[PDB]
Amino acid sequence: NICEITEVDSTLVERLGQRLLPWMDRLSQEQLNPSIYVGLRLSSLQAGAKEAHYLHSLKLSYQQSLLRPASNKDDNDSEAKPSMGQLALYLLALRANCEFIGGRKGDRLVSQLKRFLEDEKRAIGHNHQGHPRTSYYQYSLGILALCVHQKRVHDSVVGKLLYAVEHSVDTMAMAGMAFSCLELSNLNPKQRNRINLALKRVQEKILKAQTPEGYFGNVYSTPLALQLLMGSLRPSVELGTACLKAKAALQASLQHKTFQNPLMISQLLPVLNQKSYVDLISPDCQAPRALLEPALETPPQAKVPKFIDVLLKVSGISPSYRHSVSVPAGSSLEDILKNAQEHGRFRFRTQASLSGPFLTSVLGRKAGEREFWQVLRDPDTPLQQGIADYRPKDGETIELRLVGW
Ligand code: B12
Ligand SMILES: O=S([O-])[O-]
Ligand SMILES: [Cl-]
Ligand SMILES: [Cl-]
Ligand SMILES: [Cl-]
Repeated sequence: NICEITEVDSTLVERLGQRLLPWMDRLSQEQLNPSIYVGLRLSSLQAGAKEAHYLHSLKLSYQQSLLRPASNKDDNDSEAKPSMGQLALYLLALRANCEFIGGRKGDRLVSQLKRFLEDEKRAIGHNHQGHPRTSYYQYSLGILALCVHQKRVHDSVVGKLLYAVEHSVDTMAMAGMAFSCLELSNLNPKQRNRINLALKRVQEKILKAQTPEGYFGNVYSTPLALQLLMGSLRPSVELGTACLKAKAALQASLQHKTFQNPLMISQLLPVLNQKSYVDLISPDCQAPRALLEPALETPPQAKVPKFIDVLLKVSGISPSYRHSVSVPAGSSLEDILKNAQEHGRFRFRTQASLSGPFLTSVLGRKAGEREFWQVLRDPDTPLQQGIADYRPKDGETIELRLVGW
């Protein structure tokens, strides 16, 4: 296939995998990450049989938390649990171990995911003058996750996604993979034609989105886009060119340590192994993988490091707030934040996600329903990495801006 990453330096891939290895020891309820486990299982890499403990840890945790009694005694809360989109990835984790969801606990969970989608269908509503409470990315994730387990969704639910696509790149790709999955499964034959037409649309909007550099959307949407695109069934001359450009562009960033984020790597590894979430319909759990071994190194400089002087600014609320910090080069935005909070009038709050610390609140202002804290490098360039991964350059002005999407 033309859209498949054929050539990859084994030592590049080994490095990426090594970035995921430490997370296999990180088994707390907030650190457990179904997306990492899927990423590895579909990769050419193995992270010890630490993997088995991981999946087991997931299993126990996603069950204990989501299947809690009729009304829990005296709180209405005690412990944040997995989101429904996360549950969809848990379902993917299961397939990656060649398991179908089952038994009573597994039925209850499929139900939960089904109720999720229904509630989103209703939030959208009627004739689409409404937004999912989460997003169409999670909507598609949900349909996809049930599809790989041979579980059918109501035609009405699937319609909502189909309409959305018929009338970004990451959501295109996920919607695409859901569609691809439903076609290959023939789970909704009563709209078999409409789904096909939707994939052509999806493909189109992705290539349309390609940047001069070769990226579909940006470097980070690229892995997910390639996952959907290696599924072909429309192989063309424009599609071949696009994929060739996209692939070279992606390999180019791999020599620049561009991928640092565990979730991002977990979306990248399958691509480097000619695999996609759609391969979870029937996974090959017999296929060998190279064992990753602990690095155990990290070169001790004993140097005096460069410092960056960086300026932090908060906008989109009254009052705005600036802050001046000098920190070691390679410090992350998150380090700079923690520092500002520690040595200054700054404060902020993050909450866990599978991508890591999501910035939810700044200076006592929590983002609401359709608001979020955007992070940008001034002037008006939105960052492509989160607070923990983005390592500011010298002189930069970093803006935390409360926006209404
Ligand atoms: C939907 C979405 C959003 C929504 C999330 C709110 C919502 N509507 O639910 C919005 C639009 C707010 C958003 C914001 C941002 N996003 Co976003 N987002 C996505 C998308 C499409 C899906 C995420 C999702 O639903 N995951 C599924 C569920 C199961 O995962 P989850 O962990 O439970 O989901 C939560 C987190 O993903 C969190 N979140 C969303 N984006 C990001 C980014 C980072 C770095 C972190 C730590 C968390 C985070 O929002 C979800 C909770 O609702 C992904 C695409 C992808 N390829 O993964 C990008 C993606 C994760 N986002 C990304 C980026 C860059 C950002 C921002 C930093 C943008 C910016 N310049 O400010 C911010 C985060 C800022 C902050 N406050 O911390 C990148 C990450 C790249 C990387 N190297 O890690 C992705 C991959 C998109 C891309 N291709 O560039 N995002
Ligand atoms: O989808 S995220 O990049 O805002
Ligand atoms: Cl239930
Ligand atoms: Cl990254
Ligand atoms: Cl805060």
